[PDB]
Amino acid sequence: PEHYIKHPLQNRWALWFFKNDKSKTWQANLRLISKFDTVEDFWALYNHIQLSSNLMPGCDYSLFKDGIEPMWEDEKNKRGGRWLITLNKQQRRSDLDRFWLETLLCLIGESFDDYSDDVCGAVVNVRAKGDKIAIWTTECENRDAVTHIGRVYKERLGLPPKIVIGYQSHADTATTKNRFVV
Repeated sequence: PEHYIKHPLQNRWALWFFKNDKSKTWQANLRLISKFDTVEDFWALYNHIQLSSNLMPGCDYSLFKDGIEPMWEDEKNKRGGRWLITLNKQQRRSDLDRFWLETLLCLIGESFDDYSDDVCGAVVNVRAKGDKIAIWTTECENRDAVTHIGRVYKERLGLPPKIVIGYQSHADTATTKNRFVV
């Protein structure tokens, strides 16, 4: 069996792409690229697409559990929020791709113990003013789930204790105080 079976992931995941085009609404600029649910199909896709540091400014990638769209309006995001990593311009070269890859593996590897069910997906924003990576969770009030995801994420990224990252509710973003910090 092991000799020929692809390795199943715990979840099926959908990778999304967003391109800034002022001719269109934000939702119209969001498109599903493809879905995968094995280790082998994940690397097949990853090795096929541009590194985030090579995208034109204004684009996003999003990796979400199959059935969750990468938007606040989704039932599983409306009451949640995101752990936000704010990159400076120099970190596009030094950290963006490796942070984004680590985040991808954090999602597909289900790295948050028995809180990885609280994870919806992750988003990388390539921006002229400063790139962002975020993990999105489903309930901005599950203090225990959110804080655990945050501490595990900060350490899997390798961020030093001299860095503080914040958790922002989509409800506040969609109208920017942090509700949690680790």
